[PDB]
Amino acid sequence: GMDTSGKQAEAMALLAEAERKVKNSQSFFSGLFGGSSKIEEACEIYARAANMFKMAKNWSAAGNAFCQAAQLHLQLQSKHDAATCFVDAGNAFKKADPQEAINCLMRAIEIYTDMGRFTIAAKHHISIAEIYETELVDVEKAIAHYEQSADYYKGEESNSSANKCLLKVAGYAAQLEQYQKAIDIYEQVGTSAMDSPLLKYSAKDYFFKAALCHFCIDMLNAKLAVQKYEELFPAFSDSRECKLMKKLLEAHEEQNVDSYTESVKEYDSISRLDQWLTTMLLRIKKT
Amino acid sequence: GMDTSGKQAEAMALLAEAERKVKNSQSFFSGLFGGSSKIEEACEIYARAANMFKMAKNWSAAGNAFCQAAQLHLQLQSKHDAATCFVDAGNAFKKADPQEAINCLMRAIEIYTDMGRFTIAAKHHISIAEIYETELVDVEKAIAHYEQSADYYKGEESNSSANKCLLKVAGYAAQLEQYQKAIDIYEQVGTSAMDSPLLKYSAKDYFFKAALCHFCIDMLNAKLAVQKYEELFPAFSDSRECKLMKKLLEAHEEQNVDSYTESVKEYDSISRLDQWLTTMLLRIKKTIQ
Amino acid sequence: ESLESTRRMLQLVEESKDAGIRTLVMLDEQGEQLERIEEGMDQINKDMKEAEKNLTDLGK
Amino acid sequence: RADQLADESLESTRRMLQLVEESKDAGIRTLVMLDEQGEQLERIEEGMDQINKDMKEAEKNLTDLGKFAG
Amino acid sequence: NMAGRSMQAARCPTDELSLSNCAVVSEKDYQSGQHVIVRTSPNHKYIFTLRTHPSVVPGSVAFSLPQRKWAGLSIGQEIEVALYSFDKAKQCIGTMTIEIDFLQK
Amino acid sequence: EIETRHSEIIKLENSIRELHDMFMDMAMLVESQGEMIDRIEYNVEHAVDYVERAVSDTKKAVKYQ
Amino acid sequence: KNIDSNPYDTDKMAAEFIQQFNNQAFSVGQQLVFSFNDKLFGLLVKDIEAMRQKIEVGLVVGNSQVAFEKAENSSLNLIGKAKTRQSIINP
Repeated sequence: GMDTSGKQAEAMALLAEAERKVKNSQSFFSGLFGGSSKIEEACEIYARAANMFKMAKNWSAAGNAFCQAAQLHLQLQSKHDAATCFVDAGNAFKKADPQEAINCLMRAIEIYTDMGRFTIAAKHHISIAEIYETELVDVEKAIAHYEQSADYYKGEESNSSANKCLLKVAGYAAQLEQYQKAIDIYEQVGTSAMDSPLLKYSAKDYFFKAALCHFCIDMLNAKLAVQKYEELFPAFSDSRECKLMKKLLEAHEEQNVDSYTESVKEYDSISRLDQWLTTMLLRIKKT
Repeated sequence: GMDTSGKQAEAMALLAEAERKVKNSQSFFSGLFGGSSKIEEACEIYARAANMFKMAKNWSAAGNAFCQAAQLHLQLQSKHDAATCFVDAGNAFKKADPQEAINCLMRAIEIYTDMGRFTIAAKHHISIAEIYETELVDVEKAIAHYEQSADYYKGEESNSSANKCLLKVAGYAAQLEQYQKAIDIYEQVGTSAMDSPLLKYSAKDYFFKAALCHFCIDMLNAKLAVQKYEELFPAFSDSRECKLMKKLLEAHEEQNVDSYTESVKEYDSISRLDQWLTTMLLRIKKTIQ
Repeated sequence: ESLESTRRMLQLVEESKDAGIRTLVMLDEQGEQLERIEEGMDQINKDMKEAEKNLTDLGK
Repeated sequence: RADQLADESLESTRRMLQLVEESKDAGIRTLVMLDEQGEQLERIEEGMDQINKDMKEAEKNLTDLGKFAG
Repeated sequence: NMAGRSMQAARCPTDELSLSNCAVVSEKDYQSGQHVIVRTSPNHKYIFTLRTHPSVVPGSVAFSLPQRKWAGLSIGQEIEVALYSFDKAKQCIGTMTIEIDFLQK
Repeated sequence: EIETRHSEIIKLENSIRELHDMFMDMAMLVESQGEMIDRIEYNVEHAVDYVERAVSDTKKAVKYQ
Repeated sequence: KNIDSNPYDTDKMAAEFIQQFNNQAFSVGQQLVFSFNDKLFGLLVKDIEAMRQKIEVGLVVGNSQVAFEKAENSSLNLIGKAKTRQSIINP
């Protein structure tokens, strides 16, 4: 505890004799030119001082030590170790100040894409997208990161991860009222899920959400779209979702607020709704 | 996009570099005789060019470079690396040209089974069958591949995978091929689950399928097999499927198509179809006279 | 009383279904992942066996 | 009309009890199954990390020894 | 025009044009009275008589709701339009029967 | 008859509730397993890359000799 | 789409009209949209009288008085004094 704060003090001292190691780089390696292993052990003490900082809960100091160790170690050699150190620095910076974590993670992304390891790069892309979402407010950069990660995943036939990423992207775009992309993604994912016997039970929800998105833009073509969904999948009308949508669309033909109000209240009386659906219905049904 | 065009430009540059490198290596082997490092580094250049080329989103030449690098590598008595590169090239060609992908995948399968790995060979056989049937319209070669994969799985007591492969083979055969093999496979798999840990209540459906197949053959075989199963598996006595089958049998006995139609409609109303039972039931109804 | 009991039954059944569907999706993801990890493991095993044996033979 | 009421009600009790028992054995069986792969994958955790440490230290020491010889 | 061109479906700008049963097109694209065949697919062609309107943007053709629900059209959907010429000796309507009912209940 | 139906409804209520608990436990255990398999994937891939470059460097060093 | 059966007070409307349109030109037959209690109404000038000589075009001023009559066959329920019904017998 407190004595571990004293030992984090002597760990700043450890970084200080690492500074003496770079002073060796300045003057003494002229006679110790073969001491590349000396630089290696300097990097090791760098990393371990960073670990003592981390245990000491000094996130800024631990991240600084990690970044310095990565920079010293990335002497055009042992690149993967530098990437590990950079991602460790990014994880340390996740809490407290995460901004520079973004830059270090981007550098690691470049290193990995240079190596070709696309699963790690894409999961790091998801990480930066989610830290943007939870910490910052920008969504467009998150959307681009999600698209890039889904592209990498789909490159190696990793279909499910790309499907979930595209589902999130379509949800966000619908929140951002760009319905063409949302309907495209939802139709794609639904028609893919219905393909195999493991996911055919999900298709109903995707089709319902795509139907709502299409209905948002053009009332008239909504009937044709729902008919197309029904004929394509004979087992869709039975689902309560299709019946409810039919009730809402037929009620909209006549200007009766009640009809759909009690329709939605009755539907909610069997189960609670989420923010997305409630907000979408409130926005759309206003007119 | 700049990324693409740059990636293709440097890929062409690297391919030319690798070609001149291999030619200069042929020259140097006699000129200096440096061993084989030249060829190995040329193969490394080829692999880096091919991976950044598939990364450029262009596939066919990527797989071609993979195949060339694997060929030159196997030229130096290295097998497993060349076979892995073969597999990667086949995966790349999957979306470019089915024929070359199939060829490279068969090469990988033969060389692996020569090594002594069956499960990888069976997995590649299943992938070959999947690609063959999904886009190319044909079954018999797919049936053979599935049978081979199941055989290799059973060779290492992989009961579940072989069971699934044999069930799929029997289903396809019943769809198109004759029924005796379907009868045998379905009955064997169903009776091989009487003591399943989780699937104690599974074999029922299989037997029903068998029954249908038997009924597809003749009425007498249908009833005799139905009884045989009735004694063999007591629980099937109280299955809804048993009553449905008995009702259909007695209705078809008297030649009242209306009874059969109403029975099948009532079953569909209770339970949704599967798109495989409906075809067989339609074929049965076709022969009511 | 039976009416409200059946209301409860409906609610519980549909809730269990909805959550289980995602349970199955998760299990499918697990299965999907495991084959890739297996392939990587086998590749490293082969590479290590061949490399170490070649180095030992060269040592002679 | 009570005849069909009794018939459907007997059918309902039989099916509901049976179906509940099937769901129940299914679930209990599967839950008991899960723990096994739990600890199995734990033990691969440990075996793998031991492999990693050993091979890393071996390789670094061997590179140092090779530098010493050269 | 003669061969047919791609067009974007638009909503009718005025009630009168909706009641005219004519496709509303820009004077820059067509003239009023012109008979055009609207192709939504190889098997779906629909004949409309054109009526130009200044409010219609060039490259788009406006249709009323009954026309949209008859031809299965969507506002903003792409359609292919080629001018059509009648055989007046054969395509002039002598007698035609109309089913009529109150539009609004 | 009706008393038997009351017994049936009581039993069904009990079974449904305990089914709910079991399912929740299933979900918790499964998500834990997913997390930790993910960490193992990461470590295995890192080991693969490190050891491949290790063998490459060692063979190049032997070639230098 | 916004039709309702709620009562609309004509006297308050008249004050709002004077408040909104005071010192503005109005002509018989003119059509306009009026915002009243956050409700949009279509208004048609039917008759104009000078401050009782009849005029064709007039200026609305603060002391101008308003009398309302609902449109033919309209369901509007007008109350208050600023008014001036259908026969229960067929015409």
